[PDB]
Amino acid sequence: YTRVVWCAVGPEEQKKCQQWSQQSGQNVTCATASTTDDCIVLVLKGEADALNLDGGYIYTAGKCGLVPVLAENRKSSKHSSLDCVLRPTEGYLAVAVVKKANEGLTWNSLKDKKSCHTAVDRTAGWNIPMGLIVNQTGSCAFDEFFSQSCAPGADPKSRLCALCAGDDQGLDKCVPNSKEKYYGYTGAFRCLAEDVGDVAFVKNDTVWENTNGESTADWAKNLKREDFRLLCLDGTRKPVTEAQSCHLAVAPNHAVVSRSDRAAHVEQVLLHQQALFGKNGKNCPDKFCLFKSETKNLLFNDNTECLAKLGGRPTYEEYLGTEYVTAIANLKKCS
Amino acid sequence: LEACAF
Ligand SMILES: *[C@@H]1O[C@H](CO)[C@@H](O[C@@H]2O[C@H](CO)[C@@H](O)[C@H](O)[C@H]2NC(C)=O)[C@H](O)[C@H]1NC(C)=O
Ligand SMILES: *[C@@H]1O[C@H](CO)[C@@H](O[C@@H]2O[C@H](CO)[C@@H](O)[C@H](O)[C@H]2NC(C)=O)[C@H](O)[C@H]1NC(C)=O
Ligand SMILES: *[C@@H]1O[C@H](CO)[C@@H](O)[C@H](O)[C@H]1NC(C)=O
Ligand SMILES: OCCC[C@H](O)CO
Ligand SMILES: [Fe+3]
Ligand SMILES: [Zn+2]
Ligand SMILES: [Zn+2]
Repeated sequence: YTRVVWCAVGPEEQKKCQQWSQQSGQNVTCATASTTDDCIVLVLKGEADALNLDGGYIYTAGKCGLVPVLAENRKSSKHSSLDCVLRPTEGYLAVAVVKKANEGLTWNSLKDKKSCHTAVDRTAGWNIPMGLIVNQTGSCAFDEFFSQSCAPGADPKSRLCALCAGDDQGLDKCVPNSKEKYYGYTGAFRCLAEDVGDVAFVKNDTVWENTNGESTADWAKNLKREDFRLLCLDGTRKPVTEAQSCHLAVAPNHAVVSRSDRAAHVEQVLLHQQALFGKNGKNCPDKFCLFKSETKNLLFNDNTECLAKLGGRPTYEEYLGTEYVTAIANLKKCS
Repeated sequence: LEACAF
């Protein structure tokens, strides 16, 4: 009775999910939607059981009564003795990244520049930087701050979508799924790399995983970390090796959500599925790897080591943290 | 300050 229906966002996640379904012996099956918000609705209607969400989308799903189930956990440091599945998660660093050759651009001179965002409503790509900006400017007019941007999920004819590129046919401009060339951590960092935008709002890991030979994808195979700088909130610029003293925020790890009535069955199936297909799973790399997708972060981030159990059966508010929830709430007063 | 957007 634990057949779990996963929700895939867009056609590339659907194909990966179908491969997972086949390998799992239909213990997992797939439903697909065009946007994360649409996948959330399938879950609320009981037509899907679950999916993995960024923290800004956990806020949306949690105000509708979905609950967190397990969290992505990446490479640690402290607490190294514990199993991954039992390790406390530590959040990721939200950063603002520019080209080093774009000299004299700082946090304080971002007005009228071009921006690259993972998607509207995501933590590092949107909630953190636009929340800071609205606050700093004393103005809700966040869609008139940058001259042009790519922020998937915005109005396709607005300046907030002017920089997005759509799929290789040129269709689906500014849609919030992987078919949009500049969607997600990797799409927004590509948007900066090709110099479509002046600044990209991503996380620290994205910079490292797509530079210095860590990616062999054509747009990234030849990028060097030294060609990039982080923008710090005190007006200074630093090397990407200094993210710990030059970030915008610490963000809560992406996590799986489901209906409260399905949480327990979803949790058990996932724990067993990752034993088979997770990082050292017994059929990965042989048959299927749940946490790989050629750096495209499909279903899970490709840097995921395991999905970890949560401490204290937290509410979505306790998971996200009171201060982040309040920042989101404040930013949403604007629109 | 609270309501499901759907
Ligand atoms: C920012 O992200 C990078 C990439 O994830 C972090 O570097 C990794 O850290 C682990 C262990 O600390 C190393 O074993 C990996 O080899 C690193 N990846 C690469 C490609 O170097 C980096 O530590 C992060 N910075 C901060 C301050 O969190
Ligand atoms: C933008 O400004 C608001 C208003 O100051 C910040 O909200 C305060 O957040 C602190 C820390 O959580 C709380 O002690 C206050 O209760 C909040 N004030 C109000 C009126 O809600 C908010 O954090 C700011 N946003 C960001 C992203 O920094
Ligand atoms: C499917 O789930 C059943 C019952 O939980 C389990 O016995 C079986 O090993 C699973 N098969 C795969 C390949 O996931
Ligand atoms: O992320 C640490 C939790 C603190 C939170 O802001 C309070 O719920
Ligand atoms: Fe995120
Ligand atoms: Zn900090
Ligand atoms: Zn609690």
